Amino acid sequence: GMAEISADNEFATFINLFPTKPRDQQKLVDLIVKAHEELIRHRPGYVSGNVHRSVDGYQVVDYTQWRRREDFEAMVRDPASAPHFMPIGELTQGKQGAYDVVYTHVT
Amino acid sequence: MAEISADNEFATFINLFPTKPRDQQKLVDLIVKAHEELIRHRPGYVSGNVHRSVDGYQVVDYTQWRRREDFEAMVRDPASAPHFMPIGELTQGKQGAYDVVYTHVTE
Ligand SMILES: [Mg+2]
Repeated sequence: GMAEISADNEFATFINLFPTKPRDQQKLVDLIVKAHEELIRHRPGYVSGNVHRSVDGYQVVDYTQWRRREDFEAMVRDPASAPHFMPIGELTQGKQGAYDVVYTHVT
Repeated sequence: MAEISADNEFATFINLFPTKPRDQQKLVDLIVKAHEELIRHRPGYVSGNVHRSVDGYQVVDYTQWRRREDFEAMVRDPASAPHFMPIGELTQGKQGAYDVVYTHVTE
């Protein structure tokens, strides 16, 4: 019932790092959660979205899973995405990237 | 498997290790070795999840703990230095604790 991290790399994984400032951080979080609620979760190939707020106030991290990297990229290229992503770029210079999960262990 | 929960049952660290393509696999190898030989045996350890950016410029460790204090205790322990010193030779890690504020997954 929850997003799961596993090194089979069945999914593509993006870790988007949005550096911020403490006074902007919650506004940035709210915008990202709105995008997920209203746009991102409905994209073809979407698997999961997981928004993390740094306790020190300087960073937001969006951990998102997709069937293929192309599904995330298609979303970013879609002009329909601009109403949701434009205010985010007003607050932060997001650093987006795909990752391989090369090691996962749980107790 | 490691699960992302908006209940924040566990503490979450997202440790960011900037690097460069020629160093990245050596860094990954040293981080995974530390996980298998040291981190996973620490009190309070819940999970370790090492991610290698496809572009060669970053390694991200998503690790879960009983309490933030358990991770901090490991970092402060001089017994960790043989595993962690070679990593610091490759990268200036930016580590920090996070709150999971939003999670969603397809069914
Ligand atoms: Mg191995």
